[PDB]
Amino acid sequence: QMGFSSDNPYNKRWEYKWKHSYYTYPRDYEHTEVRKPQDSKDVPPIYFAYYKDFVDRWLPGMNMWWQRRHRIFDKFNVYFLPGMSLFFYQFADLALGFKIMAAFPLFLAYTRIRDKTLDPDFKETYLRDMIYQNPEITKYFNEETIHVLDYEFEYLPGYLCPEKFPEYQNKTWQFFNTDTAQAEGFFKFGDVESGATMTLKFKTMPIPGKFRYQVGEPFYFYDLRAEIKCDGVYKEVVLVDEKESLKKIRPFLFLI
Amino acid sequence: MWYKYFSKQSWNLRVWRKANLKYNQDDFGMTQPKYIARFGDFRFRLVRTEGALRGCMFFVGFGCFSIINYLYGRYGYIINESSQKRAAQDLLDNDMAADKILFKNRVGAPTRPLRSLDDM
Amino acid sequence: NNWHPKNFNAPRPSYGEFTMGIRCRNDHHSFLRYVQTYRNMSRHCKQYFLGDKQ
Amino acid sequence: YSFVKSLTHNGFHMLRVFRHFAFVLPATVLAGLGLFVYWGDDNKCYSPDRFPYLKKRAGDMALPLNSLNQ
Amino acid sequence: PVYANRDPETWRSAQHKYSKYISNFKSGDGYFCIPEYPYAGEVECFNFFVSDEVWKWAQHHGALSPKHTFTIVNANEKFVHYCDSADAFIKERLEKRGIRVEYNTKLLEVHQDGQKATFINTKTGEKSVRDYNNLYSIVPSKRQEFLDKAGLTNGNGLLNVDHQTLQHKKYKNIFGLGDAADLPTTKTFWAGWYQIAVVRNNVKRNLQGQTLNAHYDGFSKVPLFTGHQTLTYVAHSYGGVGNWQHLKHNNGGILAWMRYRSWAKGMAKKFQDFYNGARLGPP
Ligand SMILES: CCCCCCCCCCCCCCCCCC(=O)OC[C@H](COP(=O)([O-])OCC(O)COP(=O)([O-])OC[C@@H](COC(=O)CCCCCCCCCCCCCCCCC)OC(=O)CCCCCCCCCCCCCCCCC)OC(=O)CCCCCCCCCCCCCCCCC
Ligand SMILES: CCCCCCCCCCCCCCCCCC(=O)OC[C@H](COP(=O)([O-])OCC(O)COP(=O)([O-])OC[C@@H](COC(=O)CCCCCCCCCCCCCCCCC)OC(=O)CCCCCCCCCCCCCCCCC)OC(=O)CCCCCCCCCCCCCCCCC
Ligand SMILES: CCCCCCCCCCCCCCCCCC(=O)OC[C@H](COP(=O)([O-])OCC(O)COP(=O)([O-])OC[C@@H](COC(=O)CCCCCCCCCCCCCCCCC)OC(=O)CCCCCCCCCCCCCCCCC)OC(=O)CCCCCCCCCCCCCCCCC
Ligand SMILES: CCCCCCCCCCCCCCCCCC(=O)OC[C@H](COP(=O)([O-])OCC[N+](C)(C)C)OC(=O)CCCCCCCCCCCCCCCCC
Ligand SMILES: CCCCCCCCCCCCCCCCCC(=O)OC[C@H](COP(=O)([O-])OCC[N+](C)(C)C)OC(=O)CCCCCCCCCCCCCCCCC
Ligand SMILES: NC(=O)c1ccc[n+]([C@@H]2O[C@H](COP(=O)([O-])OP(=O)(O)OC[C@H]3O[C@@H](n4cnc5c(N)ncnc54)[C@H](O)[C@@H]3O)[C@@H](O)[C@H]2O)c1
Ligand SMILES: Nc1ncnc2c1ncn2[C@@H]1O[C@H](COP(=O)(O)OP(=O)(O)OP(=O)(O)O)[C@@H](O)[C@H]1O
Ligand SMILES: [Mg+2]
Repeated sequence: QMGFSSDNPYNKRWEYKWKHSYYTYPRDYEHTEVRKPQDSKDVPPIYFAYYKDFVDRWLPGMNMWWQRRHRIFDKFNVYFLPGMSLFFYQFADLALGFKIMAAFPLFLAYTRIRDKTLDPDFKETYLRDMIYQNPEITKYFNEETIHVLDYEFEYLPGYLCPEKFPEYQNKTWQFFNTDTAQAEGFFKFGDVESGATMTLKFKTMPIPGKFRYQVGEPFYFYDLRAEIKCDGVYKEVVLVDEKESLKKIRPFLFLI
Repeated sequence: MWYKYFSKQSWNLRVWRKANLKYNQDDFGMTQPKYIARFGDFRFRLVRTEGALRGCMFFVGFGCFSIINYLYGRYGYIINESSQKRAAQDLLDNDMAADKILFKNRVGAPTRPLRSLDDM
Repeated sequence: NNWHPKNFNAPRPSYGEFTMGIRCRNDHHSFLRYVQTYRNMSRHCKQYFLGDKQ
Repeated sequence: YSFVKSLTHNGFHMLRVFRHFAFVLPATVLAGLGLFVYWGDDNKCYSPDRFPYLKKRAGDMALPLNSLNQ
Repeated sequence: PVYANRDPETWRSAQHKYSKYISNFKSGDGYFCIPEYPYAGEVECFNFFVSDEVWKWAQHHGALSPKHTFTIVNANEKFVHYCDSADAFIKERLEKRGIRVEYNTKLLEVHQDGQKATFINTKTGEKSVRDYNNLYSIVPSKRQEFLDKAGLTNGNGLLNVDHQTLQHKKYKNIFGLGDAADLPTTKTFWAGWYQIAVVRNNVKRNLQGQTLNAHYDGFSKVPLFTGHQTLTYVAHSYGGVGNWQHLKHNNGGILAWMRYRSWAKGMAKKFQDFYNGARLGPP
């Protein structure tokens, strides 16, 4: 689910990505059809630009934090960081260094909340490069004739099954993380040239790569499946199988 | 067909949280030495990068330096009050020793400090 | 040449292995923004045409 | 362009090294509304407590600078 | 993820893959393979104690997956052949740490495609195929055939010389030292410090026809890294008896930490003088 969503009807999966050069916001939301001059309100009311920024930038940003509020309720953000800030706040009048040591855990908490509440964004150009290399998909789909019917991608709540992923039964990791940082979704595609449709289901997880501490890829498709439907032919293509992928690589277990 | 007009030459970086993931931190930076101990390993494990760690220690350092400057202001005589009383009487003992052996002219000025080695 | 005037701070390449972080505003969203801007400018202007087909 | 909107680096402005000058011209224009309301010395203070008021009441005549005290 | 004991000569100065054996062990099956004795670098290349301490840290904060396997595949029956005091200490410490060991098994083939490692139990002649994700193997040695065609080696393929004077049994004008010599001691470098003093002496005596008064007592000293920043010294005579340094400060501490820094930070700069001639052996 897209966390940043306004009353604008068009391009829901691009609303957070597109950076408009508008000085202020348009008078009306993008019209879905030709309207009458009396449908819209001439000379919008006073303080309209301030109202639009609150309902198109502020409010959907808070709805994003509220939608994914379960990813920030860890003992580190809830107890440790505010508890540390209160310890130094009692000596805020003694010196300046206590004010900084009492505000830093607050800024650190905001940064963890800011990054964890964003929409999960995978490298989509890697994905389309992967499906266009498969011969069974390029038989019915092409970049010049494909269109998106539905898109869904959201983090998975809580810790997963403690047999498929024993990594998350770590008390040190659970102190900082309440979720698994893995995401799951699908892609409803259609081809206007061949008339075929497919549901591209995928599961992602962060993996380590080539280095000791840095994550290699935060959204690695460890399961990638395509249920292609045609006129009278139903094909099932398996690009990445999880039984073969989970034996080679394991999740990353973000901290902080 | 936006991907048709996508330029793959932007794949030179993998930007995520304002950090390039294809950064050889095993050969450059504070994370290059592999002889780091348990504390330094767990510290780099939390931040995953040296650029983020150094940025936070920049502000925590100002707080720690300003705090220890206060504790040495309020406190300090617990450890340094003896070396001040020692130098207090020492500052008076050599002053009195100077008046005993020093040439004073008709006005109270030691105009011959280089008369002998003990005078200097 | 009115497309790339010569200045001192010229564009220079970046290397993955050697780059820690970067602050860049360029993306690949201009094509779809070009299509939507046309649909918006076309439709929002026809609101005040009163159905004049010509 | 707003100084506030450029702080998040998510709308139209990534690097703006002079963003702290964005509201100087608007604030200067809004201050121009009182250009004529506050014109001269008398409109910026209580003039009877200032020296020039005394010279006017004396027939536009020069007075010693300590006339407000005696 | 296949690592070895020495670097290939095709690597440039910017290749540091050797140092990623312990770092890049996020998960999978890990194997430390010891070839069939005689092999070069018996104790000086035993890094399963430093990796265990670092991999213990990785299991604490989740860097190393909880389902990982590490075992020591030893082709021989014992780790230190000519010093049973140190060999008993290693197996005693490996059990205390929790490391699993498989004896009489040697690495035979490495499949780079599917990361398959072919092991064979030389005791029963039974081979198996195992998936690996982090493979370390000490490079195996090979007896040179010309030393057998000339009738100088015996049995395993080492030089058959006197244990005292380092002179060959026959052909008294021929000597031998280092690793090629068959001496009941650990083939270390400090052992070679006391073998060159005997060779340069006895050779000097045969050039003048005099007798051989230089005897080699079988001394050999090699550090055994017991931790990430601590070590103990494996020093022993010909009869496997150790000196005052043998297996001392073996459980870590300040004494073990100081001796580690002297060998890690202050020993590589000494091999420049060894080759030039500025600094001689220990005595
Ligand atoms: C006259 C008119 C005007 C009046 C104005 C004044 C009135 C204002 C009223 C304000 C109060 C109402 C607002 C909040 C209502 C929320 C009620 C609610 O039900 O929410 C539950 C709701 C749970 O939703 P859910 O998913 O449906 O729940 C499902 C399950 O139950 C989930 O299960 P779970 O197991 O996952 O549990 C999740 C839950 C877990 O909840 C908990 O377990 C409670 C933990 C609270 C910890 C607070 C103390 C932290 C330190 C303790 C350390 C102790 C150990 C160390 C001791 C060392 C001592 C030095 O997480 C939380 O909700 C906690 C979120 C953060 C709270 C802590 C914020 C710390 C602020 C510190 C400063 C406090 C200043 C107070 C003012 C006093 C001075 C003026 O959570 C939220 O909605 C979160 C809302 C957003 C967070 C609000 C917190 C304040 C944020 C503002 C930032 C600035 C703070 C102040 C700084 C000022 C100085 C700089
Ligand atoms: C003294 C006056 C105090 C006045 C008040 C001050 C205020 C005190 C309150 C606040 C405390 C300070 C807060 C600092 C933290 C601030 C936050 C921060 O910056 O980040 C953490 C920050 C991290 O530091 P770092 O730079 O990242 O560490 C370096 C590497 O990154 C780390 O790399 P690594 O982790 O990979 O490996 C580390 C290490 C491996 O380290 C370890 O693994 C050891 C860990 C063992 C842990 C054991 C845990 C045991 C648990 C407790 C015991 C168990 C229970 C016992 C039960 C008993 C029952 C009763 O490996 C090494 O090879 C070490 C290098 C060689 C040693 C260098 C030592 C220099 C000492 C020079 C002074 C010598 C004086 C000797 C005198 C002795 C007698 C007094 O921690 C510190 O800053 C520590 C404070 C250092 C301050 C330096 C400025 C002062 C210079 C030293 C004093 C010189 C003498 C002055 C007096 C001379 C006349 C007497
Ligand atoms: C009860 C009644 C009913 C209540 C309910 C109904 C009411 C609900 C709300 C209704 C609407 C309210 C409007 C605001 C909310 C709108 C929400 C929104 O999204 O808007 C976004 C909206 C969208 O942007 P836009 O439409 O494109 O353009 C907006 C503007 O055209 C221009 O945009 P801009 O971004 O270009 O403007 C920038 C400007 C905006 O103007 C300001 O906000 C003035 C800021 C001046 C204060 C800066 C403080 C700095 C930090 C101080 C920290 C300590 C503070 C202690 C204070 C103690 C006080 C004695 O700020 C600056 O110029 C920043 C640079 C300042 C120069 C450098 C100063 C810092 C360096 C010097 C440091 C010196 C100390 C160093 C050492 C320190 C010791 C360590 O942007 C806005 O922010 C709108 C605000 C415009 C003013 C509205 C006023 C309406 C009239 C209401 C009465 C006045 C209320 C405000 C008074 C504030 C106190 C002065
Ligand atoms: C302790 C008591 C409360 C303390 C006072 C708290 C005051 C908080 C509000 C003032 C500070 C706001 C910062 C202004 C600068 C950033 C502007 C901004 O928010 O952009 C949104 C940004 C918008 O994202 P953006 O700026 O990156 O751009 C979006 C991207 N495009 C343009 C492409 C669409 O979103 C966020 O930053 C995340 C949400 C932040 C939430 C802001 C604070 C909300 C606090 C709610 C308090 C409710 C209770 C109080 C009121 C109750 C009723 C009386
Ligand atoms: C009594 C006074 C002290 C009050 C407490 C300290 C508050 C900080 C001091 C007040 C500053 C107000 C003036 C400046 C306003 C900000 C200006 C600015 O640049 O902001 C833009 C920023 C934009 O940040 P950004 O990350 O989105 O984008 C910036 C990216 N760069 C840096 C590259 C440009 O938005 C902010 O508001 C950041 C400041 C947030 C401070 C919030 C402190 C509290 C954190 C939440 C509470 C957490 C409690 C625990 C939660 C538990 C889990 C739910
Ligand atoms: N861990 C290892 O793999 C390893 C390898 C070599 C040396 N070392 C250490 O160094 C110590 C002494 O090393 P070393 O000198 O006994 O072995 P060495 O391999 O280092 O020396 C052999 C020298 O003879 C040469 N050589 C081999 N075959 C030759 C042939 N047919 N013809 C001419 N030259 C030939 C080699 O080029 C080499 O210069 C060892 O005790 C050990 O501690 C370790
Ligand atoms: N090669 C690059 N060089 C410079 N800046 C970059 C580069 N790649 C990304 N950036 C910046 O980092 C941001 C994030 O890049 P990112 O790949 O996540 O965007 P994206 O729209 O999600 O791509 P995709 O559609 O493939 O998922 C970008 O908006 C850009 O500003
Ligand atoms: Mg993306």
